[PDB]
Amino acid sequence: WSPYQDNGGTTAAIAGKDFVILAGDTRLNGDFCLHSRHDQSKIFQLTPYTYMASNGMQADRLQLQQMLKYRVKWYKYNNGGKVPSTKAIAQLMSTMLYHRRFFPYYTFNMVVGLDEEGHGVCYSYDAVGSTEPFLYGTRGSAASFVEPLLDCLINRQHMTSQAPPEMTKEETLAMLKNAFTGAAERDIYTGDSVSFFIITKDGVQQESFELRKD
Amino acid sequence: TTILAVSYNGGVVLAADSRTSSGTYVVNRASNKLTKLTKKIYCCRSGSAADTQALAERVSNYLGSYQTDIGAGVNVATAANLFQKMCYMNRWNISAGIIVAGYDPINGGSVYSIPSGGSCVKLDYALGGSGSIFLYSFFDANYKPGMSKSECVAFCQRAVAHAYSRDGSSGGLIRTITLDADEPEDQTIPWNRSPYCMEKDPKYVTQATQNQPFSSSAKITGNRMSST
Amino acid sequence: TTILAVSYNGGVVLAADSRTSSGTYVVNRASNKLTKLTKKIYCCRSGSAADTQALAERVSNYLGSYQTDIGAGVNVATAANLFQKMCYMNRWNISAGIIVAGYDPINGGSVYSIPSGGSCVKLDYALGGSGSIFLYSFFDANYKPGMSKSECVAFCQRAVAHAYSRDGSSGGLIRTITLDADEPEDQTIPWNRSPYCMEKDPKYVTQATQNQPFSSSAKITGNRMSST
Amino acid sequence: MAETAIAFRCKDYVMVAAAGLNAFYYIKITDAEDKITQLDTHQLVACTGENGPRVNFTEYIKCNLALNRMRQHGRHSSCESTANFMRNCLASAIRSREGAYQVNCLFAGYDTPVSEDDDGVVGPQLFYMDYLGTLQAVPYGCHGYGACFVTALLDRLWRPDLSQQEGLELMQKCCDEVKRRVIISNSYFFVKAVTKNGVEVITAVH
Amino acid sequence: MAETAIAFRCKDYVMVAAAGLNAFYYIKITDAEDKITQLDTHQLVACTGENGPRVNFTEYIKCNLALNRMRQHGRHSSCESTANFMRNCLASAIRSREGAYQVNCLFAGYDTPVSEDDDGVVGPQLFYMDYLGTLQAVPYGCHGYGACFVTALLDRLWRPDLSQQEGLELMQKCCDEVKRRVIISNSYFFVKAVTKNGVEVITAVH
Amino acid sequence: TTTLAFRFNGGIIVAVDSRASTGQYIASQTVMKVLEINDYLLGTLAGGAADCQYWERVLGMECRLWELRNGSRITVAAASKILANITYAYRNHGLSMGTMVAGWDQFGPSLYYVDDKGSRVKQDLFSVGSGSIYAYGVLDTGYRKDLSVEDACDLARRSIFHATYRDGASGGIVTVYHVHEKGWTKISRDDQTKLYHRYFPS
Amino acid sequence: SIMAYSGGSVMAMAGKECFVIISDNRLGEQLKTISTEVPKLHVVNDSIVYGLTGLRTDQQTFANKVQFRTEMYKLREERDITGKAFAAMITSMLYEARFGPWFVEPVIGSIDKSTGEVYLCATDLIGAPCEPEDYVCAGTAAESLHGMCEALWRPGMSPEELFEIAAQAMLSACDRDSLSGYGAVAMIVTKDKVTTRLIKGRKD
Amino acid sequence: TTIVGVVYRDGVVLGADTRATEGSIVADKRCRKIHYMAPNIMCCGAGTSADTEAVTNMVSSHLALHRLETGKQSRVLEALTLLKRHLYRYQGHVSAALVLGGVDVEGPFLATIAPHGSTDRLPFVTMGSGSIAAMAQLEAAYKDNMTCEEAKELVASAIRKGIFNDPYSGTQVDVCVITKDKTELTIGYDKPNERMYPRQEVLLPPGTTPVLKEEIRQL
Amino acid sequence: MASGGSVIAIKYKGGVLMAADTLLSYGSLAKWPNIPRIRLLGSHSAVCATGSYADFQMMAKQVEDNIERQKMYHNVDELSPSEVFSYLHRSIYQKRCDFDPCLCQMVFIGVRDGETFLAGVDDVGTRWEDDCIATGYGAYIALPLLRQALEKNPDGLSRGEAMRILTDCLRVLFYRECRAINKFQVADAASDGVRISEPFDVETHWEYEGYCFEKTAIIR
Ligand SMILES: O=C(NC1CC1)c1cccc(NC(=O)c2ccc(=O)n(Cc3ccccc3)n2)c1
Repeated sequence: WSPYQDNGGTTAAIAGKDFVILAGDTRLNGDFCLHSRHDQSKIFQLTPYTYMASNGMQADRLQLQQMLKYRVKWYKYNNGGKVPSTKAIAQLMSTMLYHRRFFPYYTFNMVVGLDEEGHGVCYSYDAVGSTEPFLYGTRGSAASFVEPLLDCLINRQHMTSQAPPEMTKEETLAMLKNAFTGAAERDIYTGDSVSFFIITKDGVQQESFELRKD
Repeated sequence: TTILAVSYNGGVVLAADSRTSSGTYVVNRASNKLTKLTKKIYCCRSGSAADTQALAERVSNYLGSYQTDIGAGVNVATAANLFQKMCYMNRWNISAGIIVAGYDPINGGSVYSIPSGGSCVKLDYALGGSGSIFLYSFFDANYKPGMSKSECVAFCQRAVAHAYSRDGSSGGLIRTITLDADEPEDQTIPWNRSPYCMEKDPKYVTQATQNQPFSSSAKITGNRMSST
Repeated sequence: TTILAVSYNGGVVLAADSRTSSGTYVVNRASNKLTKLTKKIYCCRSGSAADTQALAERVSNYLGSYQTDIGAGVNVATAANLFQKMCYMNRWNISAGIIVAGYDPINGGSVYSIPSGGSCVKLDYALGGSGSIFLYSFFDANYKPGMSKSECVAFCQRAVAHAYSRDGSSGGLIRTITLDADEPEDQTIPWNRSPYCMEKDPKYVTQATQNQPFSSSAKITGNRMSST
Repeated sequence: MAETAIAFRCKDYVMVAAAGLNAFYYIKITDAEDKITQLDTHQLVACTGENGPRVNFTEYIKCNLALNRMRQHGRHSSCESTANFMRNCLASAIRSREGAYQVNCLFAGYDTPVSEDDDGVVGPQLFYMDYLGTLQAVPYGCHGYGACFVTALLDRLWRPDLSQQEGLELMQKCCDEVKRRVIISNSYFFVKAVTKNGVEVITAVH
Repeated sequence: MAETAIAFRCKDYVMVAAAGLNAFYYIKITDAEDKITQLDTHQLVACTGENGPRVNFTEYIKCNLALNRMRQHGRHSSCESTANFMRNCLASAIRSREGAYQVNCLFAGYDTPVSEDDDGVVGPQLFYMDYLGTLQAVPYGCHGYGACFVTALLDRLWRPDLSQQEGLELMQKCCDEVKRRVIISNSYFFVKAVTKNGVEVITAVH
Repeated sequence: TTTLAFRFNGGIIVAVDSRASTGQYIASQTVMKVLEINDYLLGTLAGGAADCQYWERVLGMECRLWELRNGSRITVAAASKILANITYAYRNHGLSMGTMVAGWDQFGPSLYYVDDKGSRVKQDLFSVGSGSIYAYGVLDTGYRKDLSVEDACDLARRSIFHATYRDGASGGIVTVYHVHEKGWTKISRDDQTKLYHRYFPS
Repeated sequence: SIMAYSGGSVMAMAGKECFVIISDNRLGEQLKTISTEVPKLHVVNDSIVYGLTGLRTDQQTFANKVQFRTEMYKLREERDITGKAFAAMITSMLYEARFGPWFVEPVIGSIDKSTGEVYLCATDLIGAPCEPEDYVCAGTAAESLHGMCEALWRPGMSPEELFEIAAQAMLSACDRDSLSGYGAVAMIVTKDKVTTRLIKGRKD
Repeated sequence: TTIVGVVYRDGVVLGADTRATEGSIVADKRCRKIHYMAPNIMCCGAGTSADTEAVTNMVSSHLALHRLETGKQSRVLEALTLLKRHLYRYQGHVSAALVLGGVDVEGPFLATIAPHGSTDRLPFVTMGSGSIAAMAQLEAAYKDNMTCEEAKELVASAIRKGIFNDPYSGTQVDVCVITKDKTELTIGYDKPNERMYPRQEVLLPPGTTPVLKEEIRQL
Repeated sequence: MASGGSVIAIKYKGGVLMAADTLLSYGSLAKWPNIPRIRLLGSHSAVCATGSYADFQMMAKQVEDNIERQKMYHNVDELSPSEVFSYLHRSIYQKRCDFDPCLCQMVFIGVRDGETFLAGVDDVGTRWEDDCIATGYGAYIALPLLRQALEKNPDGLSRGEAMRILTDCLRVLFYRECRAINKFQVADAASDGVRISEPFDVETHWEYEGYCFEKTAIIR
């Protein structure tokens, strides 16, 4: 008997100049079996402008998510109503992961949102809180597939061809669909569907997107 | 160990063999595994003598306190419940199969099994001990419920005897107690009046033919009993 | 697995359940564990299907060669002896309880148990398998020797049914074969005409009273079956 | 074991030496960590083992000695006092939650009359301690991989009555033997002596 | 790892160095075991690891080369030949009853025209081998605890076209860095070079 | 990881790469591994990133409370000692930190290494991390006290570059900081692969 | 892990009457890099190329066993081995060693010289083939290479288009693998023409 | 991997999924797991691909040879005995797990061989990681004397249960029908997984990737 | 170590059904075949566990009590099913955090105001909600079948269709799960609250021609 279980799946985000897009696949896996093709537990709104995504053990992200949700309520009350910024929640999360150092949450988290200047950002974490800001991000079972592809299409460091324009939010979204789609094909623990959340100043669009069920 | 309990109309029988073994040696051949909790509520103990004696003494203590406090008889459910609590709180550190059985006037005779994990299950009869694995079929096949006290006593004695005739870890006497509206009747069948054993079953009198004499034929005769 | 064999006057019955389990899943629910060695000599296999099938095929082969060579029938002792040899030579690398039973005209019907260590013991009846632990008392209590063929078949079916009603690792059909002077009669009782199971024994129809409704009394009523 | 310390006491001094090496696995970081810590004007402790323990243990002693000298109007503790305090601190640690201080000491001192009334021992004192809190007065002692080479060399050459100069010569042979025979480069040794006149650093030997 | 060997090849020589240290656990037995073995007039192998393996492996190669040069009327094998023979011998051993020869080699040679007809490679050759029979031509390479210090130093300083003198200077910095930074005293290095004119011992560097 | 720092006459240089390995897969080519604690103190991160990030952040908080409590900046020796006392207190809790603490207090420039066991060493030159074994080779050979501040950054940058080039765990961007009397400056960031083409221009 | 000790990744992909096979260039002992000029490709003949990954000594040993086998084949049979035979052969060889395996993972590309049918095959270390139509790959960066090839690869690319996506894929993936890199070597193989190219990559 | 066989009135149907994983990555979306063994016998395998390929090839070859010796059609029970004897000898180390199905003179014959070399002749079977899921659809729907279509549908249905519930199984269903007369293998009898977003051609025009050197060679 | 085997559940239009064998095993031993493993919780919910019955019993008592007391002591509406399920899940999680895990997987059903609820929770505090749920071998054997029935009836199942498919699965579990018996109860949650059926059996088939002695014989 382990207190730890990997429930699999994959999150990815990409920041833009005035948006960030965040995605998680909805499969929740057990041992050698599949509990639900419709789990929305990976992505969790913290404030209107900040979300977290978590991979690993579904149980521990539920706990973590609630722990944060309450630190954020305390913060609101102790600061005359205002919500903590994405950067504050990002640092908060690092500190909470680390306070469990010893019996760690088995989550691989991302915090995403909008900075103060209104620019998208992503913080990715390891299990104890090492983070750093980045413009993109992917944790989970397909991470090691997706992450190099995003490297290639965003940064283009091995292309002579001059870098194309800044990616709009429609083009960014396509890019993550294409990369979730390829991952569902090849990582056996990712599939079913992807919930996308496009965070902007004007609110958060959701968008479901079917992946291949096998 | 073989312990069991059976309900009859208006009470219960508990029964047990008497052997306590340190593996393959018998340290006690006359243990009493039917342990009094209150006047009309008993447990049968299996597993670690130490553990089960400590719990029984603890539960019996609590239950006497409790009876003095509510000024009335104790229910078998209460005794089982306490036993279950303690068995479950200490499930990792003890080896302990219990049966709690007895008579209370509200519910008549009852039997509870509290096996190693600390489940508590209310049954018509219960078996416990290493020897119990031998009685499941015996009950399935030969136990009809609705027996009288006396029939039920004899049946439990038979059942224990069958078990301890095959379990190396059970043996000795068969102790029983009945528990109902009347006074408890304890009984102790000594081994040599056991209502069953293999050493006296006529179908185990003929020896297996293993030590055939050297012969000119394949026809099997018998064991070679003498040198000549 | 539950396998057994019993002697009657002039032959033997072999019986077995049909289940092969990879722990807790049933990979085969209609295995045949009564394996022909010669016309009138069979084994029942328990333990590793692989191991026991390999030995039975090997022994059956040797015995057919041997019968062709001596131009006469084979004795059950020969079959048991070979089985024992092979089981003992490979005792460390196989899991294998065998029973070898059959009919030969010199010795009538015979039964040999060859358990895991590779002992070979000639008996009146033999039990093997994980399920056998449940039948020892059943035989001790309910088996009288000197039964007719037909009585003996029915008794072995009952015995298997009792065993597989309690052993999680046995189940399914009950296959039997008789072996005597006449032609072998195989039989297969499907589970749904099993001569015993707990799911149809009337003494296991009443549910244990575990889920009592919330009440103002200690008087036990029944399980709470409905929300209202 | 990588860092060898050596000490011996003659009639009028106790001389202590210890290898500068500081390592990280095989990477040599410096050959110039002074691991001989002066605890008081006439007391020093050559201490070997990982920086963590060595520094925490020595700084604890040095403080507590200093504390006690305040709370005692400027009076120097005797060397035996100090050594027993160190021993008891080591010993206590092996049965603590935290665990043994993995360090080995040579504690050396020179006891002078603390007042007109002091009938006590005067002169050089040297103690061998090990991390478990063994504590033994010795005329010389060593720790580390060189410990045994040197110990046998001192058994051969040491006499109770060496001059301060014969002592420098003898300590040099000790350091040199440790360079000749230990695989681990103890290239530079710090050396100090304690005398009636306090701790002198000795640069003539290394 | 205790004994660091280093090599590098310029246009007209390949230069090889290796630490004299022979140890027994921590006891330094000598700083003067030459572990650079000449295999042929223009081939040498700096080999590191326990004496047992190192000597048995090198003596096997040296013999088999010699044998083959008999059974081939005095003709020198090419360096690539020899290196492949060594590789195959190492490799075969990791799957043998006896087990890997725990040794690491730098095989260096200088290939000269063996006859008028030889259209083959002429010049310095250097190979990195490891005990498992990895075999890689390299312009420089190292084994041992110093291996990495030196390798980064050579990546900084080595050029393909050093003079034989710039090479002695560069090898000296290599040896020196290994003395500065490895805890294990590699105090003396043997150094040899191979050139068109064969193996020269180099005493100017150590 | 490769980090190094050294004292010279002009101050302290500190240099680092930016790769964070999760064993064989590269999690980031962009970790910042110099933590700017105060504005007179830097620390490096090596080892467990969280451990270093967390306890260096704590150190920054202790440094700042010192300054509020006492009206004066904490000395480097104290700062390093604070961190060393933490890592010592937690020597049995498997922290992984190898840290440098560099700064310029009223006693001039000071450089400490503090590890996970509570070691605290004060040398003029250090390298730390998987790739240290490489960086010292390039560094030990070029280091002199009398380096200018270009020559010292060049040296520091090259040593990190050489570490990156050879060591699988080190990589990405070589960042160099200088620590001088008026604080610290971040001197430069360069991709280690641009640096390959600058140092070796065939 | 023994399969990761020496580092290195290889990948082959099919297009229309062509394939590309590509290796990275690194040779390590774990995190120590030993050389940056060790492409892992071997050319068997005009129409077959293979790469090995895994423990470098076994790459060397096995490649040499393959070259004995293939040269022997060509003498006995008086023709070039074809990629199907070639891969069957390999698989056979690896399976001989099933109970004490060669730590290699070959990746084979081939093109029937007539047809232009293209055959790729990668195998595990005991010689289980994987004969997909798209791309195969192996080594330390193999997860990421599947990432990239899935994304970038499409049916019926031409030598050039196919080279570009092979290179971007090898580099992007190698940039996420500590044990693979220093750019790559690639062979583009058509019916008519073999083209080798050394591709610039990161120096980390 | 999920393989399935059923016996029907005229023959045997086998089925398989087609995902070949490595680790937790789909190396091949469309591999053939239904091996030819004889003109009237097929095998599907699960377990360690290499072991399965070796073993079926070996036996296939032996039976080919045995057929020239004897002149007769291979019996499914010879196939099975050669397999079990082989697997038994390697004590499970050769981790092939086979469903073997053919039709001989004695009629349809379906069997499992487990890696340790046990067999179980049965009217429906499964092996593989998807085996339990698929077996459950067979227990739920199998009946005796199924028509060929009934049998194919059921085999597909069962394999779909693994495709959709076992991670190690997927892509599509292959089936093979074996009658007395002939053996009809049908790849993609069911394709229940297209791809749902059309691939996005990422444009990488020649010269896009920096090349250092180039060697061209004509043939 | 009394333990309970599979549980399976499915939503129909109108309610939820949950089914389980009435058996507790002890290892391989089928110990008690007449155990009412489904347990009602409050007025709208029921729960059943696979795994340690003792854990189950202690957990189910904790939850029953919490429900009853919250309601008796405050003039408040009984907890909804999601709320109870939430509580149970947090309870189970807290126990995994204390290294004192509740070693069961549980299925939970409930209905209130024609809103239905079906969820699963597992020893470590995994939880999930779906239109069908199973635990133990149910999850390997029956889910695929139940899932298949919900693909085919995407408008929801009727009670009869649902009960037809549940029953098909019980039969399959009976055949393929070793530690099982052919005695089941099914809880049905609907508007009205939850009823537990009387124990019932399913028809089994054992007389396929291929199961005959001659065919399954190892040696001819
Ligand atoms: O990077 C670390 N661990 C791996 C998991 C990432 C890691 C984790 C903890 C510490 C270290 N230290 C060093 O590497 C190192 C190497 C060489 C060197 O000179 N120093 C400075 C030093 C000075 C005096 C005494 C001892 C050390 N330090 C690394």
